[PDB]
Order: sequence, then C-alpha cells, then structure tokens
Amino acid sequence: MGALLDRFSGDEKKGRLIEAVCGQDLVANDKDLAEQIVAAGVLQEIADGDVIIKQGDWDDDLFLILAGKMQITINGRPQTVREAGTHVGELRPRTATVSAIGEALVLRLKRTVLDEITRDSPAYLKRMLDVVAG
Repeated sequence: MGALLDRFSGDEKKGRLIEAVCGQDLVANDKDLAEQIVAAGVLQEIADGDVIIKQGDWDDDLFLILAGKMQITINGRPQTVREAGTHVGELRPRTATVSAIGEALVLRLKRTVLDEITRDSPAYLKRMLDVVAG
C-alpha cells in the first residue's frame, strides 16, 4: 500500500518527515543532520511479516523506523521490538532477521552515505563519544 507512505512523501509532507527524523536515537534534534538524512534515504512501507533483513546477510543498509514496529529475531527466537524513533542493524554479517509487526514505514540508508553524514556532524560524533563508557 502507500497510505502510511503517502502521509510522508513529497514536498507536501517534508516537515512531518524531517520532524519525524529528529526524534531518532542518532539525530537527537539535530535538524541539519535530518535534512541531510532525508535527502540521503528512501521511504519504504512494509507489510506485516515483511522482512527488511535476513540474518547472515551483508546488507550495509540501516533503517530509521519512522512509524510502526519491527521485531528483531535471532536463530528462531524473538529478541527486542524497535518502534517509531529507533533504528535497526549496525553502527561482520547480519545479527538478526528484522521483520515488520503490522504496516511499518522506514527510511533506508547505506552504511557508506550514512558515515559521510555521521563524519561531518560535530553533534552526532559528540553523542557517540558520551555513550562510549565501558
């Protein structure tokens, strides 16, 4: 479908999406960094049961969960569920088989593009250093 997607795509819903991105672990109300991550990434609507990540795979991809819920799973056993505002994958092959619990919207990025954004943000770099305690 695109009902969720449609709530977010186009110049029309640019604000709502940017607004959404800021309320993420990594962005932490750094707007410039979202506006960049907005441009860098591709919105995807995901059906209930739809896999964004096979585990054992080498997807450099990392998804911002903008709306809905993702069920992390390892070796057959449910782990966490990430939700609106969180992210999935990395920061080695793939840890977990992430899948969608209900309709979910994500923003998909490549490790590569991600870090050239990462690496230019004093703000993010500062925030990853603070969380580096043993």
